[PDB]
Amino acid sequence: PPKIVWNEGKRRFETEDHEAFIEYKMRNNGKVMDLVHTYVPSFKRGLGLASHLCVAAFEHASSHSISIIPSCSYVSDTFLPRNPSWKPLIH
Ligand SMILES: CC(C)(COP(=O)(O)OP(=O)(O)OC[C@H]1O[C@@H](n2cnc3c(N)ncnc32)[C@H](O)[C@@H]1OP(=O)(O)O)[C@@H](O)C(=O)NCCC(=O)NCCS
Repeated sequence: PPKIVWNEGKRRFETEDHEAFIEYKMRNNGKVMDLVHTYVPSFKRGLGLASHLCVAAFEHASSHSISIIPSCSYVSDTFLPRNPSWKPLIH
């Protein structure tokens, strides 16, 4: 499919194996989620895993009324230009 989980205390959604993850920094007293860096290791690259990590932070922020700061350059450069319908999520 696959599967991504929320590791809240590390502040990221990540692959269950902990190796792929998108990290954020919350701001504005819980109202904003700043997506600061995303990480997929090599061998796992080019298979959409990065859109999947972004797809995990966006479905989540979206279900809680939290807007996104797209700091990570993967977010406002590849992921968002390919997923415009996520753009109204932007703070
Ligand atoms: C990029 C990251 C989100 C992992 O992504 P991923 O699962 O490989 O993303 P995918 O490979 O499926 O994405 C492919 C797309 O991401 C984009 N991308 C790659 N690096 C990027 C960057 N630094 N910033 C923005 N977008 C980028 C490419 O434009 C590519 O589109 P193209 O080949 O398809 O037409 C991120 O979590 C990471 O840490 N990457 C490290 C990547 C790296 O070190 N590459 C070294 C290449 S020498």
